[PDB]
Amino acid sequence: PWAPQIMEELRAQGIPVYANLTSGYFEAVEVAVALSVLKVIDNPYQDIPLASVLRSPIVGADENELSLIRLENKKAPYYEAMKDYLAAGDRSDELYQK
Amino acid sequence: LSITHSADWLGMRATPAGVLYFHIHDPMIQSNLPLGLDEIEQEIFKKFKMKGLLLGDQEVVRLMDTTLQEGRSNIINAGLKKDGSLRSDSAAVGEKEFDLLTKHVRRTFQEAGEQITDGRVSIEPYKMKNKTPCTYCAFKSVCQFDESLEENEYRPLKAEKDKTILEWIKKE
Amino acid sequence: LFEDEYAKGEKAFFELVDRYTTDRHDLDLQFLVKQVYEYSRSHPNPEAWL
Amino acid sequence: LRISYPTLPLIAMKKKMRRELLSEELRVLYVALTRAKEKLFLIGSCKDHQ
DNA sequence: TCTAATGCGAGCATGCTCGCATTAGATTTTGTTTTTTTAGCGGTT
Ligand code: SF4
Repeated sequence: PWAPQIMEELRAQGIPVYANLTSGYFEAVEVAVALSVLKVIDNPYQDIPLASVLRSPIVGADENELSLIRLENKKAPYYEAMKDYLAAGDRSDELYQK
Repeated sequence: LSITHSADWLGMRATPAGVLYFHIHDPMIQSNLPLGLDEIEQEIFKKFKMKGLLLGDQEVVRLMDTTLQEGRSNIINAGLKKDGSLRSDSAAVGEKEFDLLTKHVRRTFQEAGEQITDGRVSIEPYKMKNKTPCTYCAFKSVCQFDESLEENEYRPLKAEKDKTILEWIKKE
Repeated sequence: LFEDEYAKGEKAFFELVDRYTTDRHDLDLQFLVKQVYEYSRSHPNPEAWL
Repeated sequence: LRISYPTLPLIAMKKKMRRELLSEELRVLYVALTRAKEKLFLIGSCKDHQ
């Protein structure tokens, strides 16, 4: 349990560290996001994995752009709202292109 | 709400007696001493002693536990000594203290709502007694919170003693 | 297995469940079985040790 | 009845287990210290030195 | 979930220990293990 914080501190001091770990893989943000992509490909009607992929550097939608997506359709699944924004939006906008 | 509308809602203006939690469960008794049936029943009963906050009065506690004559209560987290005064280990505070907390809540509501309308959506997880919201939160993959990554830090919240909290309320 | 035992509804089974589970679910009994089986597997004759 | 309390063999097994566990933690320490060739550092933390 | 601190009163030698009760705190895992053999298509429908 103490190993991670230690590794961080030693790197702060500049020392090279190597520890064989058996946990914490799914806490990595990269893993969480890449997984989220996989889930979304499996079934897009999962609001949180979708939103996760959207806000990720993969798409790069910001908070305003996200809330903008919601605005097109409030009651529906987030995926549907995304579909609708694509339907009503114009090619000129950046968010539409993302 | 119950106090502010008390006069209008049912008839007359009232005074904050206390806020109580009731633990709904079917407890198991862990006894090293052999217990008769009545003693078991009593221990089971004791397991349902309500936690929360009270107003320090002989009248208030006695009203909440009419069995209590002297000593500790098995219903409310308060007691009466031989002298008769409320004993210090009781979870009771002054009417003024109640008023302080109650005013404070509305302070929080006002500010929070204001920040909500202002468009504040910042990732600011707190950390108090090693406890964080993040574990109980489904949006960990949306926020993509990364402590290592700079400008992404927990809000240290102190496990301050109740007495202090009240002092700070007084100041504010 | 647990579904089959509940289905059968033998009094002995309920006498066990009541003792080693909490007041709202039976997960602790699940863990208990797992743990006991696992421990028994460290003997040459697990059944006999059981 | 809603009552529970340790049986004798439970307390025995508890005491026995504490012994065994402690003994092994000692062996763990022994392995740890015997690993070194030339230098050995021991870092531990405490509330109050005195 | 067990150890430690806090509170109060009864018996003892007006001030002190001790009993008891109770709550509240904080404090917290270790681990390893494989290979599966063995001889490309198919012209023409
Ligand atoms: S998970 Fe992301 S969002 Fe939910 S609390 Fe922790 S930080 Fe804020």
